[PDB]
Amino acid sequence: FVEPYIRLFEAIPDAETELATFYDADLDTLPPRMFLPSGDLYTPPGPVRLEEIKRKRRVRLVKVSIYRYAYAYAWQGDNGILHLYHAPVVL
Amino acid sequence: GFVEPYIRLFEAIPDAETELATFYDADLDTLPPRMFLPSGDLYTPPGPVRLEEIKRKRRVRLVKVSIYRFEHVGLGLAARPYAYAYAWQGDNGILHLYHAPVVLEDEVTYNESYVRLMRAMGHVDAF
Amino acid sequence: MRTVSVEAIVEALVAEGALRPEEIADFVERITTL
Amino acid sequence: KDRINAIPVDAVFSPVRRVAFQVEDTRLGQRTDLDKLTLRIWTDGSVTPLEA
Amino acid sequence: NFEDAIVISEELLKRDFYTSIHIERYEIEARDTKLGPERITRDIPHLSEAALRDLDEEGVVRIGAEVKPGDILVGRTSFKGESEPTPEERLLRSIFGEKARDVKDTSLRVPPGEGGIVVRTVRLRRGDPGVELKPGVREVVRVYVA
Amino acid sequence: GREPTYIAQEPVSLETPIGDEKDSFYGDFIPDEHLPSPVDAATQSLLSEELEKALSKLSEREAMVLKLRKGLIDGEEVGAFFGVTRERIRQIENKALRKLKYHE
Repeated sequence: FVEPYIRLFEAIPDAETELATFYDADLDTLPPRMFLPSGDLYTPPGPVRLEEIKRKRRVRLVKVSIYRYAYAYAWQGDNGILHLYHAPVVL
Repeated sequence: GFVEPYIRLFEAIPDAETELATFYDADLDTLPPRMFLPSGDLYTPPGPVRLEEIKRKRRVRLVKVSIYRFEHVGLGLAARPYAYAYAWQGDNGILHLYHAPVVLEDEVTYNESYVRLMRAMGHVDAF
Repeated sequence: MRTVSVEAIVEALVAEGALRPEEIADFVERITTL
Repeated sequence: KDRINAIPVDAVFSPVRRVAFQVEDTRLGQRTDLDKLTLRIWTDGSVTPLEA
Repeated sequence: NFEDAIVISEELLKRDFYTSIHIERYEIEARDTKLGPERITRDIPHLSEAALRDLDEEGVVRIGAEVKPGDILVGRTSFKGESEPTPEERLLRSIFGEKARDVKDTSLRVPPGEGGIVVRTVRLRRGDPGVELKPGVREVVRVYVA
Repeated sequence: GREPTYIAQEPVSLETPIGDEKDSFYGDFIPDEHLPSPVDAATQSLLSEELEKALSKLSEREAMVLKLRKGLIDGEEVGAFFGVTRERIRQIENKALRKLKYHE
């Protein structure tokens, strides 16, 4: 269930700029904005951890592990905002 | 929701003051046109294709391509749905896939000589 | 038989430094037809 | 380039306009052939001459 | 500065004194052929999506884009040479969805040497509104690079 | 005074002094397109044999009316007809191809 999100990630415009610095959210830090594919705000019942898969100049694909539990795949920009590709699959 | 990035990509094509072009609405009835991957490589379909227009400009358009498999039923062949891929079509009808096709997990027949000729001129995978 | 395309041959003639794109242009233009 | 229409500009970073040093003879005490090295610095204000 | 050589302070390039603008002119025709008419279009067959990022929907490179030797300026597609083979193909044209022939890539590209950034285009199209297009010339398109 | 709207031309020799009536010959500036010239023989070999296959699997009075009209000498359909109405030939012509294209 990860491959379709590697081609949906590859379909992001390859904007040639400086490599941006993404906010590697963690248990120590805050959870950023998280948005479902519909644009709705999803608020997590706890902090999130990230694991990078792929990487452009301006966006990256991450696996968002959410503790209190669940996980979801999303892309992230230089504004750290996690745009989810699907509602979080509850383990 | 998995069509949104490809609308963004198509609307990112620059525009130009031109008149509108009449597009080749390929279907099961007609030859599937030449297809190409983002890598420029030729994609050969197992059979015909159907086109669903999402957006359009003067001279190119965004289409959801339903690419079909041929299968033996009766004398010759009929069309089952096999895969789908989003692409943009130009005034030569040629389909430019934005990605590799998504393979679909799972009463009209055509001649054999029909698919004989599509294999010959190259818009059909064999086997 | 054998094929060829004049557009690439003309650019090569223009690069070769024989005459200016004016004379080569008049040439391709007489080449076109009468 | 930030945006697709941007136009990169040449970058003259060094905030130092001109630099001159003067080696002047200073008698001091016992010796004549001593150097009064006084060097002289102009800058745009981003960093002071001392800072540089 | 041997025999008549010259030595230069890099301050000139910083101050951009010895800079001079230069504009070249590139031109293609969409001629009309035995094979079928050639077409100034964007969907060229065997081109990567990356090679088209700067061409507008008509196939013309967009204004303000840096073009490196080998990029596309105006996209042109012409039918496969050696002729329209009437005995057999003429039947296929009615058999198979007519206009499903084959077309190749004959675009215009920045030559070895270089170009710059595209600054102006000129279309002289059919329905010729005051232009003397040569016999068999369908349209002409120009791009100025600086 | 006008040159108006609506397979014949004359050869120019290979050697002709181009430029400022200089020493060049015109063959000198022709580079090539390719050597092997593929999809010719291997194509017509498939092309011709897979024709006669479907061509004979429907009625010979059907398939041959166009095999040889569009393929043997000329073209027409004002006289395509070996003796039927100009309307039934268009009828049987099109209807022939259609069962020839796809068989139900």
